[PDB]
Amino acid sequence: MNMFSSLSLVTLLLLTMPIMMMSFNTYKPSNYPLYVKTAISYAFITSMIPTMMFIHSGQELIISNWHWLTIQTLKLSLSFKMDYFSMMFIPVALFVTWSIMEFSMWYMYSDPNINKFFKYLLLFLITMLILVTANNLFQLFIGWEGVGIMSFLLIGWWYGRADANTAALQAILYNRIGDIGFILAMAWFLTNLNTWDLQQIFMLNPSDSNMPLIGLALAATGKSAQFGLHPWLPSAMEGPTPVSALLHSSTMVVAGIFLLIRFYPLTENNKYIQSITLCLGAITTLFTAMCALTQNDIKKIIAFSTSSQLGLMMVTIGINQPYLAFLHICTHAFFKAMLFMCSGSIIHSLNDEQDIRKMGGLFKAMPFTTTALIVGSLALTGMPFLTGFYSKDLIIEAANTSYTNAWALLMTLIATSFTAIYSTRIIFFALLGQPRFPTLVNINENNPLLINSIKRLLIGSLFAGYIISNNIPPTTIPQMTMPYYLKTTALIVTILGFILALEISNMTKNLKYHYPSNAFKFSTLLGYFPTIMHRLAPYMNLSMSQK
Amino acid sequence: SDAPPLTLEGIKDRVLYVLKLYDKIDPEKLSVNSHFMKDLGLDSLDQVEIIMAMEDEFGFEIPDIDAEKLMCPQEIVDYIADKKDVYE
Amino acid sequence: GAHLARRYLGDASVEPDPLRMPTFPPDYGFPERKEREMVATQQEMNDAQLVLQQRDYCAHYLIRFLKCKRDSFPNFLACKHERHDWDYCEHLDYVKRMKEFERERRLLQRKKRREQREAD
Amino acid sequence: YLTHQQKVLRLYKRALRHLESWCIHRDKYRYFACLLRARFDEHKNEKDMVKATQLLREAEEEFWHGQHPQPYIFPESPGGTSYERYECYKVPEWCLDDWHPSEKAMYPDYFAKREQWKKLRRESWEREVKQLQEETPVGGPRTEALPPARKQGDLPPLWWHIVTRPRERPM
Amino acid sequence: SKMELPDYKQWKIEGTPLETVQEKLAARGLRDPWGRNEAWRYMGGFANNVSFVGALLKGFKWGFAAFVVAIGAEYYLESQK
Amino acid sequence: GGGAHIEPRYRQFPQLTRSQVIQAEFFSATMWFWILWRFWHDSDAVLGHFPYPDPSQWTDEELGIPPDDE
Amino acid sequence: SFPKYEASRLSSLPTTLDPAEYDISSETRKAQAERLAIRSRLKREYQLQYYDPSRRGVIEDPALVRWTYARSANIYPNFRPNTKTSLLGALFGIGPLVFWYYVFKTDRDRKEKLIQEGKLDRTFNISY
Amino acid sequence: MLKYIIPTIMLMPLTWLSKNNMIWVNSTAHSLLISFTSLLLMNQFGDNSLNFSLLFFSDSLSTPLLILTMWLLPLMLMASQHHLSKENLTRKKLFITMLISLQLFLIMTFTAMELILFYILFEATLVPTLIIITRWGNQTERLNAGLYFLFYTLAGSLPLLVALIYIQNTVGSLNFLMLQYWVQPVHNSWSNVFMWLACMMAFMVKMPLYGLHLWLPKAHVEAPIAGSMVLAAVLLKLGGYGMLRITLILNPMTDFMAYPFIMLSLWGMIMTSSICLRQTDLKSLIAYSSVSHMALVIVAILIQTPWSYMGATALMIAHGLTSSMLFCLANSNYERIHSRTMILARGLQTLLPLMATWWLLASLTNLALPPTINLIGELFVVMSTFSWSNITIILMGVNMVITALYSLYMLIMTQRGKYTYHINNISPSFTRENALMSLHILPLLLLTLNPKIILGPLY
Amino acid sequence: DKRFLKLLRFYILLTGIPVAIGITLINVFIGEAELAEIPEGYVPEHWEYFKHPISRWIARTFF
Ligand SMILES: C[C@H](CCC(=O)O)[C@H]1CC[C@H]2[C@@H]3[C@H](O)C[C@@H]4C[C@H](O)CC[C@]4(C)[C@H]3C[C@H](O)[C@]12C
Ligand SMILES: *C(=O)CCCCCCCCCCCCC
Repeated sequence: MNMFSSLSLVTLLLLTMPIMMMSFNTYKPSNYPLYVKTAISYAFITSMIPTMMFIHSGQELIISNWHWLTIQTLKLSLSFKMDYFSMMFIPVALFVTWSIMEFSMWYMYSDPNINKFFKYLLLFLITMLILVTANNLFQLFIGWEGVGIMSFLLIGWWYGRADANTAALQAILYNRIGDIGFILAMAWFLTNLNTWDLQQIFMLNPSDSNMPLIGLALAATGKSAQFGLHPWLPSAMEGPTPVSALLHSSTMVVAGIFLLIRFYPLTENNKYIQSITLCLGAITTLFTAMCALTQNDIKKIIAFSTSSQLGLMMVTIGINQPYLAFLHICTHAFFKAMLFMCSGSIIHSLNDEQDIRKMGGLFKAMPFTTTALIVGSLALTGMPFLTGFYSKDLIIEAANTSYTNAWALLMTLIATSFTAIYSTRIIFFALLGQPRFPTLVNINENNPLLINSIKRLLIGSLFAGYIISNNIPPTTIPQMTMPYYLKTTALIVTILGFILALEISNMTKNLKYHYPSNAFKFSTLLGYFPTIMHRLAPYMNLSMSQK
Repeated sequence: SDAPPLTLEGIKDRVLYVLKLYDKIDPEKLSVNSHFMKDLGLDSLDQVEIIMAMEDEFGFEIPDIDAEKLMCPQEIVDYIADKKDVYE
Repeated sequence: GAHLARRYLGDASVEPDPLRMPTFPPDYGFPERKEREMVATQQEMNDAQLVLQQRDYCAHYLIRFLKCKRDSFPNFLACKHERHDWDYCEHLDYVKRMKEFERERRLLQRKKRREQREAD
Repeated sequence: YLTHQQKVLRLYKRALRHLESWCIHRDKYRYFACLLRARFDEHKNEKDMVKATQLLREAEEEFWHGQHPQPYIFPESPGGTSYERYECYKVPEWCLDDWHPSEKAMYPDYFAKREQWKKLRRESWEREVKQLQEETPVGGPRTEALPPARKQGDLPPLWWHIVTRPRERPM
Repeated sequence: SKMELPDYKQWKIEGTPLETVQEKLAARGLRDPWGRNEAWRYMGGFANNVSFVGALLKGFKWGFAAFVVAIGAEYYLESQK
Repeated sequence: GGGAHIEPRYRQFPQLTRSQVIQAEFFSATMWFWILWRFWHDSDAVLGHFPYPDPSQWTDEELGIPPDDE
Repeated sequence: SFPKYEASRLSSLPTTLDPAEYDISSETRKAQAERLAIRSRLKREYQLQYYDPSRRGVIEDPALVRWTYARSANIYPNFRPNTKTSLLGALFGIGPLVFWYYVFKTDRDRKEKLIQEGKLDRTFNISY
Repeated sequence: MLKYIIPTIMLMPLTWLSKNNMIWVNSTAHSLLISFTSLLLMNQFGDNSLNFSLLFFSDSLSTPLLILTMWLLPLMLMASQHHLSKENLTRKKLFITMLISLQLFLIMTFTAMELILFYILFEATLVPTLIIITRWGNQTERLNAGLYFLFYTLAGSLPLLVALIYIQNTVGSLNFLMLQYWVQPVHNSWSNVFMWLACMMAFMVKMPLYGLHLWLPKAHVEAPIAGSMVLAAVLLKLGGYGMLRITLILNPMTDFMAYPFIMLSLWGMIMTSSICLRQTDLKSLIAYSSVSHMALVIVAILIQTPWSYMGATALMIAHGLTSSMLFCLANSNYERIHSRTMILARGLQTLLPLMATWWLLASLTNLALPPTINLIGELFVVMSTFSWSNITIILMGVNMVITALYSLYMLIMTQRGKYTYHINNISPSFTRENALMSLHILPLLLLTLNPKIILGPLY
Repeated sequence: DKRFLKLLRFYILLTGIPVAIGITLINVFIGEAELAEIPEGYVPEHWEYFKHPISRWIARTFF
């Protein structure tokens, strides 16, 4: 108990101690970059001690450790919600962060402001952890903005690049829009209900919670980059790759779904939210892949490749799977973030080249890079027993074997195969074929530090996702019984994506001229949603402002 | 990215070696300062192809206006040396 | 969906409505139905700390799964066999769920022929 | 302006790049490149100015529906991956003046030569004014081209910042 | 530093598809002006490369060989109780 | 930076080292190790947990359904 | 085939399809040269200050000031009884305001009666 | 309340008798010192306010505004001395004297126990401002904006004088404490509808109110940095003070008269926010930005909900700290490029590292970053509108968005950009400049640690 | 730019450091009072209704 709670709160305060050392003193320069990493390394250990106790005891502890404010009949505190999600989502985030931690200590050697770089990387981590552990909307709101702001600087690290300034505000524009539902939700729980503490919210079990949940639906629309407020998520790839690896691949993007899960007791009864959320992911989960089938940017493609995974997570919640969707969060983060780092290896040896068509001949010229690229893809595509398959097979269970919209299941599998399609298009140019990079060879990855970074993040997907399944205790009645094809439909359509893309990929070798096609451009040009909605809408708001 | 250094002496053959694979030139007649149109008996349309190879060779675009005047290998070296600020 | 297809693309009346199911009397010619017991009374479920959806008839098996799990710490591969007892017991219920439906399906299909001749 | 003769090139090189990204594969690229250059050599000998003027409208009306959905762009060039990514680190030279003394004490040697660099930025300035007043047409200078210094020891006017412009990689 | 640049006649089209363009160019009545330019994309140590099938099967020989031993060891470690 | 332990080439295969190539095969070979080393004992997962009965193979008596006359 | 793009406010035409520039006659040669020399003279006029060591300050651009000056248009132009824009322009600034007048008012009038009859839920409402 | 009035007065001999070169220091040293004693005014009581005598008194609401004013005089001096260094000795004493009087009127204003006395001081407070704005103005374009201040007296002050007098004859007294107990139900009549307009239109213009704001954008465009700070930090806040107090006697008439006022803001917020994105001036952009935040307060006061008043108090505080810092921050560039144009200078983070840190710092709290008081109040008010009306969230959401859009833009346009090549006088940040910003940002966050001191009287 | 932080760092610490020390010293040795009942006939001062010493003292001296 005491030991469990006490040792748990150290991580949030422990992580902040290096930050307190940046605003004060000048004792030891040139060593902070390692200082932070070891703290996470140490933090991870203190993030695993709660792991043991929680699994054995399942001790969900809400700790109110202050009396901040008090209005008539309200009270705010700097409390934390030590429960399943924090105990199980924190270890993964640090694990990924720990990998990314040492990844960035090498890639950004070209930045004199590297020390500043870490002055914010550690900041975001703090806010994200506070967000998930938050017991109240307000404190939860704070993290909802910290991720919003910490992204602003990290997104726009190179403030000179016009893409950063435009993209950074594009996301901030969207990120703020999502909060409209968030602030609305607080108002409703303050008017109809009377508090922002989840204890009262769940226990009272609202009978008409359409409005508060509708705000939650909007919250995830922009923050998690769902369709309708999606375009910004790819836009983050105009800046540092390590920055994209954590914020927009593993940590910030998970915010949108997280709130719905954290309000699981309320979301169950109202199916109005479920349908639109179920449909919202449906339109997004394919619109991301449908667009992604022909995109030609290594970093953006990964963003779209991440987008579809996120788009499907909403469907997982849309099918009323509270704790099963949670797994998809951790499982996806491992490799995809590693893929960002792997994409870093490609960009490193390429000396600032990113076009997918300017890559190849890397199977043996990039042996280590080739090593982990397939696992993430195979795990991403749903290779059995791998980190991504567990969710992919499990998640498709209820959706295809429980009450769901007819059209909802339609795009559910069409894009599912597309998930593997671009992976083959990627590993093809990335690894298959003879080299196509510029004449001079800058290829070198005999860097021990990165190998440590790749080592740590290569292992987790292979084994950690498998391990994570065992310890977690029962919370649901698994639908182990279903028609064999439905149980194996993923096991049926999975191989189709590789082959179908392989059918598409190899026929392009032949020396035959090309032919334009509208759909080839509709998906390639992002469905024209960004190309249009990011011209007129700025023009409407601004060109019409003067009058 | 450790260090991608650049040296004028090392770059010397990089511009010239590009010409060493051309199928419209005798390698031995070619010189460091040889004008392409007259000394090498070439044309602007032929000269366009050489300029393009430098972009695949080194990896950086070339403006249309300044591409034409680079009729001397030294000038091409000057463009590469001067644009990247390489002096030794 | 064969069942989805046959219902609407076929005659709609024959198939019981999934939401309203069950919709016919329990004793529609079904005599002497043994009761379904509950091993774990209200007290045990309350103290078990289980999700209501996680609570059902088969849940009385589900209690056995974790009891070993808690003592199984730190290892996790010690209570595997106990799981199948509940899961297979869960497996039976799913078939029952399928069997429960048919008694509602048969009556609607059978009743059509009886009424068809009642007015043919 | 710029004449149509040079306007031919502006599609010759550009059309290849979209074709280049379309070609992808190396053997395809050269072969298809030969296909394009062969088409150029269909009319390369055409010396009819009316037709040569008229043999460019369709080409531009032909390329629009062949342009790449995601055309490739070089890193350092505008719109590329490294498009001004390091402009945030490049620092103006003229700010050297405001350096604090103690800070300047670290590099006594370098600043010593600068005083001579600025020296010819001052003394040479006066004659640089007249140096353009013989190459100065009335009605405003016709073009922005500049001459060299027709003597020894001076430098072509309007040169200070470019010569002292920072380097590509500040770090 | 010195970056010894090898011979410039090493790059060639013989035995590689680069000349297959030349062979088909006879019917086209032309020749690639840069025939020797891009011979490296198939020369210099890039002749053989495992295709898609090989990529997934990278290194599976050793794991496949060791996999059979591991599964059998269960029988070895289980037959004797 | 140990004195340029890698000397870059021009239009050539990289000047790699064996050590980097070594560990690549371990996990790459071990990649399928866990996939199949558990397929043998987790065979149900990739090939169904339990068979799903075909509905058409049921009977009224097992469902206690009075026939039309009954 | 290749349906020519419809020129739009938000999509400028491609440079190599405008018929104006294909032929460059005196009617275009004259204009092109004049702007360059005019632009050159500005560069020359600006080139002195930029490359003159003496200056320590910020150039007082005459173009910028006028651009800023024109923005602060207060009373100098425009006529009071100009029906083209006064009536309609005034609507954009007074029209939507009344629209909100009924929006919120109707609900509050609607809301109040429900409370007077208990037709709205407030059982756990305090913050007001 | 005398213990703060006389020492404020004593600065005048100190501003005058002092030596030539110690004029700045002496006032700065004590002025900072006086504020320390100002903190004593936080001895509030749960049920009763603090009633010293018949001439002054400060409740919970009054004190936080008092602290800001006293806390703000030394900061105004710090920025001032740079532009005044060239001025002759005698005038500097003249300008400095006005501030001391300006503080004197303000501190007496918010503490006034009698409304007419408040009315008297209210008019007096303007006089020092006009001299400061006019005598040391930054422009010579003769805008001829007198009609607005003539309109102020015609539609504002002068009607207020009659209503105040009428109340005393009818009710029998204008002491707010008496009003608490002799307040009578103001039934509906055309006369009262006229009386209602007399008690509020006077304060609406000063807030200001959308449509009636034409003076504020042109008031800052000319007022020096010393004049600007008090205007947006204090003078704008006068209206809310009286409006909160005066509205004690306008019920139930306010239950319907507020709608034309409420609609002006509810829609006024968005209009101002959008135009800022089009503005071509660092100060003017702040001007309308000032109208934005002040618009939120007007809605809070009129609806008169227990949460509205709590949130309103901080909005005046945070905005006063916010805008005041922004002017100083913006006026930091003015000390180099001597311009208000926002596009004349760009990419200043390349040359003013620590300056950009303030810019990012200040802008963060401008858009109500959590948990700062900028958001505690603003977020307090948004919830209150929901009980009054659920639809309001649309406009508040839009306003927050655009307020988040332009706030970062101004930061983006200047700091996050490429340096102006021709500019050659970007000297390193001075100790005074950085010090001034630091005094602003720091306490602004500190109050977030303890919100119980600017929660208003309802807490 | 670096120098400014020298003043900000030290000046806050010029009396910031003793502030915690003075508080900590009092807490360890004087600490905090404990609630007691009201013996009949004992009417405390105004400052005798508070627990913390600094809070207790601040009442008597100023408020
Ligand atoms: C008290 C100690 C000062 C020791 C000294 O005299 O240098 C302080 C000042 C410098 C600090 C260290 C530096 O920040 C970096 C050290 C090496 C690793 O980064 C881990 C933390 C690390 C171990 C730190 C521990 C502690 O905070 C230190 C050691
Ligand atoms: C609909 O969701 C699945 C489409 C396939 C329907 C199956 C039709 C053929 C087999 C029906 C008889 C066997 C029962 C599955």
